[PDB]
Formats: sequence, C-alpha cells, structure tokens
Amino acid sequence: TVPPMVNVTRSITVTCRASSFYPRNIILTWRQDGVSLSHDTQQWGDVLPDGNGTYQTWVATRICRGEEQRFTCYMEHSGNHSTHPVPS
Amino acid sequence: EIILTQSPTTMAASPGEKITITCSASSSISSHYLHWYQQKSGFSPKLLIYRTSNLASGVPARFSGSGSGTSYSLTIGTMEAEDVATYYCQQGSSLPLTFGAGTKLEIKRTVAAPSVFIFPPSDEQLKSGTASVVCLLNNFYPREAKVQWKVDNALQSGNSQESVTEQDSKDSTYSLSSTLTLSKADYEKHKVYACEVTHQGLSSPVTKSFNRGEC
Amino acid sequence: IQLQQSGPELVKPGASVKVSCKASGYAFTSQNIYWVKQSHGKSLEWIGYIEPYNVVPMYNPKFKGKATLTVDKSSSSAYIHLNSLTSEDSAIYYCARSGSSNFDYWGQGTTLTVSSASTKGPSVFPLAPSSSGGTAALGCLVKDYFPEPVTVSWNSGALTSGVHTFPAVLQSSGLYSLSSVVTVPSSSLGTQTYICNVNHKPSNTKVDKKVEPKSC
Repeated sequence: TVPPMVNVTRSITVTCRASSFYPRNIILTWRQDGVSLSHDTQQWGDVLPDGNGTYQTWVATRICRGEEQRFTCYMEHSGNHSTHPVPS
Repeated sequence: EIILTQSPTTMAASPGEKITITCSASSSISSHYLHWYQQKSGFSPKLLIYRTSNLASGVPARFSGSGSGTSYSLTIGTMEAEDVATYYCQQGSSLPLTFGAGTKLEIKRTVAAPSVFIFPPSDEQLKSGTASVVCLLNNFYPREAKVQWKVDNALQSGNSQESVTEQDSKDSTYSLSSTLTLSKADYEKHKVYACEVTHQGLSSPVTKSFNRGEC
Repeated sequence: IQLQQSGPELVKPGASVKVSCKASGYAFTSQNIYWVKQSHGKSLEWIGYIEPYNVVPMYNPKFKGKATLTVDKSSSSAYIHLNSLTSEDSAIYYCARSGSSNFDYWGQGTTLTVSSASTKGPSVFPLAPSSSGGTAALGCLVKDYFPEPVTVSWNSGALTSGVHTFPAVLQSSGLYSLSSVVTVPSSSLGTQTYICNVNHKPSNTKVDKKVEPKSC
C-alpha cells in the first residue's frame, strides 16, 4: 500500500488531487461545512496509472469568492483518512 | 440570515390523509443545501430528508420532499399515528445555518371520552404540611377539555395547575393531570373533594369525588 | 453511530459550563461535530461546528464569545464551553454530526439550567388506587425538585404499557412537580406490586416508592 499525496489548489474552482497511491480504490470528495457534496455538483477525474506502479485522480468543485473557509477535501484510502482545507 | 418560514404552524391530519407542509426561504438556495428533521415529543431531532428529496436511513417510503429556489415541501403520502411530531426545515446554503420554526403535525382519530380518576393526598405528604389532590383524565380525544375543582361544593379558582401529554404515538390520545394544592390545615377543614370534567365524548359532565376521612 | 452527551447541569448565573459529546461508530476525526440549542418550547438554533482532524471551528455570530468548541482524541469526544451564563442560556443543548446533511446524527441532549437556586431532590408520594370500567389508575407524585429533569420508570422498566409521565410544572415555590401514572386491570391490584423508580441526577437522588391500594 502507498499512501496518496493530497494537494488542494484554488484557481473559483477548488481542485483536490490525490497522487502516487496504491491500490486504486479511493474515496475523495468536497465538503461544505463538513457536508459531503453530491456527485453531480463536482467534477471528477478518472483514476489513472502513473507509470511508477501507482495511481492518481482528482475532484473539483466551483465556489464563490469568500466561501473558501467552508470547503474541505475528504480522502479515504486503505483504512486511513484525512481532511484538507483550501489553502489561503 | 436566511429566514425559513414554515406553514402551517400546526395541522391535524386524518389517518391515511396525504399531508403537505411547506418551507419558504427569504432568498433562493440550492436544493442540495435544504434538509428536513423530525422531532417526536421527548426525543432529539432526527434527519428525515437530505438535499430536498432524499429519504434518510430508516425513513419509510410514505415520506417525500420537493422544491427549488425559495419554495420547499415535505409530503406524507398517508398520515400514520407514529408520524405525530414537529417537522423542521433547515438550510446550509449560507452562514449562519438556520432552521424554520417547525410545523407540528397531529392526527385525528375517533372521539374518545376521558376515563377520570381522583387521588387524595397521601398520609406521607400530609405529615409535612401540604395536600395535593390529583385528578387524571386518561386517554381522550380531542385535546379540549374543561376540568373544574369543587371543595364542599364551592368552585375553586387559582389553586390548581394542569399538565397535558403530547399525542400518543400508538392510540393518538391525550392525557391530562390537574393538581389542586391546599395547606394541610385547609385540607382538614373540608370534606368533599370533587373534579368535574367536560369533554365532547361525554354526554354530560363527569364528576369524580371523595370524602376526606371516609372509607 | 452514537453521540453520548454528559448529564444535566445546574450552573449559577455568570459562571461557565463545559458539556461533552462522546462519538462512536465511526472514525472520530472523519466528520464534523455540530452543536445546537433548543430553548423550552422553541425552535432549533445552530451554535457552531468543529472540523476535528485539523481542529477548525466555525461559530454562529450570535454565539461568538459565548461558546468555545474543542475536541479530545483520547476520549473520542467534542466539547462546548459556554461562558458568562444567564437565564437565556437555559436550554437543551444537542451535539450532532454532519454527513449528507448538516445534522445526520444527534445526541440525546443535555439540559442546562442557569439559576442561583440550590439543587433539591424530589419527594415521591403515592397516588394510591382505590374505588373506571375494570381499569385502575395509580401513580407517583414527584414533588418539589430543582432543576429539571427527572426520570420515572415503573417496576425497574418492566411496566411500560399504559404509563403517562406528565410534563413538570414550575410551582410558585420555585420548584418543579410532576405526576407519573399508569392504568392496569383492577384485578391486578391484589396480585402485582407497583413501584415507581424516580431518578434526579442533579441531586444524585434515587427513590423507589411502592404504591399500594387504599385499605379501607
């Protein structure tokens, strides 16, 4: 098992990238105030191999200016989990 | 804040009736951030519907929800005795998070007269200088009742307190206590203690009484 | 999933209190904990939430400087600290956990009473059955206690059918009183014993009272 590297980027579109993980099974989602967003209000990457024996994926959602502090990206992989804010 | 206005404030539905309650938001919200809760009397609230229309775990199929923008609704397709509760809408679109004031749903049932019981003060209580006389109206419908206390055939005023249960989740009735409070000295100075009950299930008022000091 | 809160509290005006919420059935740091206030007979009010993984709270501006939210991993628990207490703070406080909604799961509630009056356990008096339609009513009068709440069971939980425990009334003495009653077949008065079990946590009072029929 290889734990994902999780990185959140703000462009407002916020994107949560999980990279370099194994096995391919992973849960990633945006939350607003801890409440998991529906699948249909997020944009989803495929889970793709990276040529080093691991996988990567991503999930994005569109938010309004000033709402960043309400949004977090939740990850579960291989019995572990984490929560990441939008960087400021 | 986003104000959520629930209508009606209260409503009685017949068994098997389709009943719809509404939640109006002061400005537009996404249906994904509008949820409903049910609070049965004596218990905590429970999630009923999430994101406007999705039934929470354990919620029966007779519930549904609809809406968008500023106008949301919850429907019970067939009102059941166990659905008596207060129902709250709640928005999570903007901070602060807010709830509506609640809609209290009760159920109609056939008229049921109260069973009336009277209890004298215990000898244990009389030892410490006060006398409480209790009149119980049990398992009646509808809620409206008149209870009048008489002591030696004189109508009492100001010296009783009433308490009523919430509608029973199984039989859809109410019960009511009425407690008459007197000093031991005043209690020992009178004989006939009577509670008279008026209710639409009774063809005329029912009086239950006892005589202090008698078997 | 279970959220278990600490017990009822009587606190003096101007003092503070800390209420706990122990979360089980899921990984503690994987979901936000929320707090809600419900004043007696009133609606639900959001106080705040805390993201336990990074320990990041958010507050309703109505409760900024009143409420402080914290967490502790060794106890799998979230806490709400309320300061500068007044009678307006008397309410039931609920812990909850978000998921698909802001409040997917709720704790059992904690009754906070803010008052300078002293705790007093109840006196428990029988409501003795004596001479409706082959049914006898009996009960216990649970009198002169402070603060709310009290619990009443019958026969240590074995008697539940036909029990009605009434809402308490605040008397002009500043103390609460309620009755708990049960209806039973009149034929059972000779054979069965009936005991009300009254618990009042704030005074650490437990009273069992046998309710016997009137002899004469």
